[PDB]
Amino acid sequence: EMEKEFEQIDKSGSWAAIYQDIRHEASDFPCRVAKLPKNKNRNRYRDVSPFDHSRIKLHQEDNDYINASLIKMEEAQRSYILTQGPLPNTCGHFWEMVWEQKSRGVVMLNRVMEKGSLKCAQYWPQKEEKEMIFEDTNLKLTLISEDIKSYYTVRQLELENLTTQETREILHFHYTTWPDFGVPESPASFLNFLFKVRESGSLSPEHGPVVVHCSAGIGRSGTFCLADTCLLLMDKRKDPSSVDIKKVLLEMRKFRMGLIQTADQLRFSYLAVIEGAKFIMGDSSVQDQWKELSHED
Ligand SMILES: O=C(O)COc1c(C(=O)O)sc(-c2cccc(NC3CCCCC3)c2)c1Br
Repeated sequence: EMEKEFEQIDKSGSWAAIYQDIRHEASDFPCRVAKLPKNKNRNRYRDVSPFDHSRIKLHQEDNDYINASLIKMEEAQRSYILTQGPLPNTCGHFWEMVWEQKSRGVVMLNRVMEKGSLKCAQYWPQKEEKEMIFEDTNLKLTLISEDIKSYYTVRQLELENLTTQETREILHFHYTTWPDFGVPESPASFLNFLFKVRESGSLSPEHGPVVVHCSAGIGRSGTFCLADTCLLLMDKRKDPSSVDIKKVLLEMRKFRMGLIQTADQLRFSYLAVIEGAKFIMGDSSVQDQWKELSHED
């Protein structure tokens, strides 16, 4: 039971060993396609690659490779696509993936520049009057509107398949204050953001899997997905005790390596789930409380 385990591990200050045990037991599968010579410039980090069995394949004959993984949580019945921050040459691929996979939401947990480096390409239009055209994948992207909060921004985008002229609305949830290798300011600010993704309908099973990214697509992205999945499992059975967080994280790691980068991110996952459990089990005041405590205004 998480809350008891959390107090136990915090009392004995052994989050490092607990987290390290996860790394020791994590699945290991081949990433041969990602390591092919021709795909070197399609990877942001040499040591972060998608496993071949769960990698997202672009629908093209030339080169179907993108650094992205389909995290399919069978029991929870929710899927996520975790990918890297798009590179200057893979933004077309990124949106091609969004289109072909029928995703409605894109969750971005990093800033373009962090600690003096470029963690992610500017893959979306910043101004209405300057849409973006991706010639290689033949797609057009237009900023329709944006709602800027104190620590996150929600943008409404229009993605067009130039080949068929079909258009789709994509919601972009940009979390802008989550430090790399760090944790959110509080469970409240994190949950307020998650509940805003959730309330947009972006996670509905009627849409394709939501796309989640940071820089490498495993640390902050891993924390976000673990918390969401655990809350959903808890929700489906209306029983917080039935959720084994570490077991869920190990399950997720069968689809993409490295999920959750630090022991404190793991510890934060517990905090978020435990707090979120209040809403799941029918507390109608916490959502407004989180909103208040997050100071999004
Ligand atoms: O999102 C965050 O909090 C931090 O994000 C990041 C990075 C960043 O934002 O710069 S780099 C990085 C990384 C790059 C190469 C190898 C490994 N580490 C290996 C550890 C063993 C398993 C395979 C990955 C981790 C991670 Br994650």
